[PDB]
Amino acid sequence: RSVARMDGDVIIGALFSVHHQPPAEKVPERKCGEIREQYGIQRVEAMFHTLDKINADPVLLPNITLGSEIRDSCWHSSVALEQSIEFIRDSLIKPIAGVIGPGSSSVAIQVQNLLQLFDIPQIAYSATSIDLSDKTLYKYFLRVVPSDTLQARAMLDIVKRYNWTYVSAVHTEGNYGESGMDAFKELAAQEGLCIAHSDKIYSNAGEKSFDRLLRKLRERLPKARVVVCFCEGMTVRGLLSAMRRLGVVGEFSLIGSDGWADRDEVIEGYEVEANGGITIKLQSPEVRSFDDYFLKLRLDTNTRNPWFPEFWQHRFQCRLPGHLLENPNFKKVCTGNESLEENYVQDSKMGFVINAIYAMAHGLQNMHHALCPGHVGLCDAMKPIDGRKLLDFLIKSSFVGVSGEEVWFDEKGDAPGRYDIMNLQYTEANRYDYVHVGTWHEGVLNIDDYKI
Amino acid sequence: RSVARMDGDVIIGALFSVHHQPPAEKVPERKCGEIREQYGIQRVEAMFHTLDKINADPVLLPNITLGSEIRDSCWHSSVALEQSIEFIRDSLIKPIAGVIGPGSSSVAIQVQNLLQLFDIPQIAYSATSIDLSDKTLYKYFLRVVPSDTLQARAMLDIVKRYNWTYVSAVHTEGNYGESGMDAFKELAAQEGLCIAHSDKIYSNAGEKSFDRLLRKLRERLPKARVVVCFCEGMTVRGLLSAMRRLGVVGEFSLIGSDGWADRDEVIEGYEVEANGGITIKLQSPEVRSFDDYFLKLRLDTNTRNPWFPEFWQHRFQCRLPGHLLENPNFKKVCTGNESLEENYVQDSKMGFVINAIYAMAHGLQNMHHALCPGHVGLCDAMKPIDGRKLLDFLIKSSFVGVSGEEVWFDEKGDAPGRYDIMNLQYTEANRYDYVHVGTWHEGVLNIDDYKI
Ligand SMILES: C[C@@](N)(C(=O)O)c1ccc(C(=O)O)cc1
Ligand SMILES: C[C@@](N)(C(=O)O)c1ccc(C(=O)O)cc1
Repeated sequence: RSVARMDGDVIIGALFSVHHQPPAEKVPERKCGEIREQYGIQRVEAMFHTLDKINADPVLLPNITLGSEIRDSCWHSSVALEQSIEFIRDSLIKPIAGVIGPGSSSVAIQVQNLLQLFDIPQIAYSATSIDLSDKTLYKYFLRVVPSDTLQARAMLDIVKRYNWTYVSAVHTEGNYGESGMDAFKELAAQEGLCIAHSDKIYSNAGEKSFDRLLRKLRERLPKARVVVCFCEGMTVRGLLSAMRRLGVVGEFSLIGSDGWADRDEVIEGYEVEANGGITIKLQSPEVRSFDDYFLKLRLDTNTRNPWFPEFWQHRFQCRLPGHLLENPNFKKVCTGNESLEENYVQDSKMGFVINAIYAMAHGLQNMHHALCPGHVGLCDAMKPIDGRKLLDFLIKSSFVGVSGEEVWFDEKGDAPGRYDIMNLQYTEANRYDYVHVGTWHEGVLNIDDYKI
Repeated sequence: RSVARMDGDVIIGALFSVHHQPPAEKVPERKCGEIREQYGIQRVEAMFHTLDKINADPVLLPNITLGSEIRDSCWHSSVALEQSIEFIRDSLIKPIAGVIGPGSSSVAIQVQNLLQLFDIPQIAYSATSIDLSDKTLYKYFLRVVPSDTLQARAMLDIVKRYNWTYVSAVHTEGNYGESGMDAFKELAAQEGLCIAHSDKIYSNAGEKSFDRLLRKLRERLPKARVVVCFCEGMTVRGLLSAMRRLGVVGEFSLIGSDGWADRDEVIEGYEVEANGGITIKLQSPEVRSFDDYFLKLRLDTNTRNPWFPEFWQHRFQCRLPGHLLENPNFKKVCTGNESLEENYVQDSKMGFVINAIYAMAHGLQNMHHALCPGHVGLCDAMKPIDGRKLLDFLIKSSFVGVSGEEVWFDEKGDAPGRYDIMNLQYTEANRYDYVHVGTWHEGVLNIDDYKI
């Protein structure tokens, strides 16, 4: 299984999802799925870029090149682990100083277990689950994204502003939905709120179960109107379906967690029984520096991304004349000229990534200053680099985000919360779209009442 | 780092302590200490033997040779993990079916985390800590030795027989002492007992801290006389010194956990302020079959124990003429004739080891019978060997011990308890010695009142 890699004085490891996960029965032999641009090639190319930017920089790590080892996680604990092994062992015998990723929280956990056995700092960028806050269990983990605790807090803070003294509650099964809700309900009593009805359900349960859900919900009115949905995307979708089936439309005000966010694939077709709701989404600004880089990527200049070729073909559905990385699903030829701009969309979570890395540099920068006073490069004290220590440095590290955000960690490795309040409405144009209306900057709730 | 290995159809892994742990500052580069006979070469040599006996047996695993991979643990989490890696990796790509050891509980925990990530069964023999009973955390662990929970139980049961309605309590710092005590204290209330005083202390704390401890203890009399010592050996020794210093002798009746047991190096010199106490010690009978084998080990015939040579030198303090494994600490020459019988002592925990192994075979035998009915060797269903399943079979396994004991595991992988009750007294001869007075066969307390 191929592996991205750049050389340097201090090597940072990374676990991005280059391909899709292995199908059901392919889990044993560990064969992954088709390549991914979104959660993959872009994540990878990003590393490199960010690394070039840091290394070229004259303030941060002056005379200490930064290198990296990028392995494919395949968004599955099994592969992620397989790789993670190579990481530690190559190390136990140039060694890894730290790891970025993996994406999924369920995974990140698995990875953290295998990583703390060798005292290796793991910074994440999308794994928000509420367990990763228990250091007594996940000591070496830390992320640049708020946990989901801060999700309930912000959703509640929303219900507060609109003086609603009576709501409903629905959540999906799994360590995501359960933890979040329980978290909210906890904020219910203490704050002074009453929960009319409440239920749960998997995202795959039959349409029947859904209808049943709607029923139990409707029966509680005209009091239980506001439905707090710490729900996975597909669960909300399934609810709207339940309304379209029962021919009823607009009987509640939805308020969903980020599982819903602004995902266009959750309301397609039901842009009606949905309209009006409010979604909480992780506030992650765009990033220009990265487009100017990526888009101008050529097929013969990208020599560090062993994947690119495979990807380039899948991305443009064409094949290369007798190339070790040729695809059998295409017939035409790649002019090696097609422009990556077409139908281009920047990974929603980019910012976090770049930052997670940058937080990994600063950890070192700050370690150097302390254990190598007067030294220009890496002093004996950091050869090798002590795991446990780099950890402190990391935590007690603070800096300016790549987009201008404030970055730091609490005592558990948790980052400050900062979301966006999305509202799905009919634009003055001619389409139902998610419109940015409010923000959440750490307990401070803002909303342009004139936008809702 | 060398590795003992024997070939076969199913390979069993093992983590014995061949050398001592790495010094304080040598922990980074992971260099261990001098070789060990007691906890090492004999443990290893044992493997081979036991394996030879099973393989030669006509009843157990018929036409399925058993092989093994023995790696040095150096009684330290760090090396043990390093090796544990090789195990899984060599496997993720002949693989290991299971793991025997490591020695220390503190370590076996560590090793258990890295081993359940790859569904690999670990059977222990000396790791009694009370945590290893939590499967929601250490699912893949199991041992042939009672936990320490049954230590308090049996210690209390002792205090019971002597109707004492008022005792004292002292315990050493560490997952050993704390958990044991608490465990006892838990049995205090429910049963109806009161604890006069109570304190704790590291085994290295200054003589001062010790004196202070004796003080706090003496001050509580003539009621707080019976001192329940769930203590590490050196802690007890330390107390006896505190008494010799303060010139006081015989003011309390000690009752110590196995940390003390019948260790001669705990009371040497203080054979006075110690006499009278009672220790709980693990019932592990001798084993002849192993002596007949070990003692007849020659330097040119032992080809599977890559260590032997090194060991042979340190064991007789002599060196071999220009040998890749020559020691610089000796001057004479090994006649290669010296008899291993001199000053020979059989590993006190032997029985357990052998049995751990035998319980590793019985797990497989039992798996074979079920998933390969009628097949003679290893049927397709066992190639490769599914970890998870080997687990069930193991647990649900039962058998006759190597010395005639009964062996089985409960629902959490715990083995039945069975200790000996030691009493330090002055034999009718002329010496203070530990005398076997009573037993503890699972809740049934026996003592020859005429021996105490
Ligand atoms: C459920 C999730 N909040 C978690 O497990 O942390 C999660 C959601 C979406 C994504 C994603 O598609 O990027 C990843 C993770
Ligand atoms: C700390 C210990 N009580 C445990 O981990 O259970 C322990 C102590 C000594 C030994 C030994 O050397 O035999 C084994 C284990």
